[PDB]
Amino acid sequence: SMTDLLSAEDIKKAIGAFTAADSFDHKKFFQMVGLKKKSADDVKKVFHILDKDKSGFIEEDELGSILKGFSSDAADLSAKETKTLMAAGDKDGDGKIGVEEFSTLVAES
Ligand SMILES: [Ca+2]
Ligand SMILES: [Ca+2]
Repeated sequence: SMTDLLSAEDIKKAIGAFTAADSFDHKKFFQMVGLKKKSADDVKKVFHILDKDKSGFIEEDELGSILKGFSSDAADLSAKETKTLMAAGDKDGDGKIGVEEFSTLVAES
């Protein structure tokens, strides 16, 4: 239910903004998609959509498919881009992103 939280306009814009020349940058992404302006509560609702298996964490598979949370046709991040985002978000080093870490990722964006 991402379009309950973010607009199709912003989602298109956010995904359409990166060329191959651009490093996928979650900071730019979360800004352009509209997530930085959402309440903390809506950021957590975004988190739970991303947490596809509802394990309470965004694990590395789910993280590589992050963009699919916003637009299901979007491609996965590459291994490298996925691990870059995991390095940014995974502050306790357990190899997955919890609720706090996800909010932090958005806050740092
Ligand atoms: Ca999960
Ligand atoms: Ca973690």
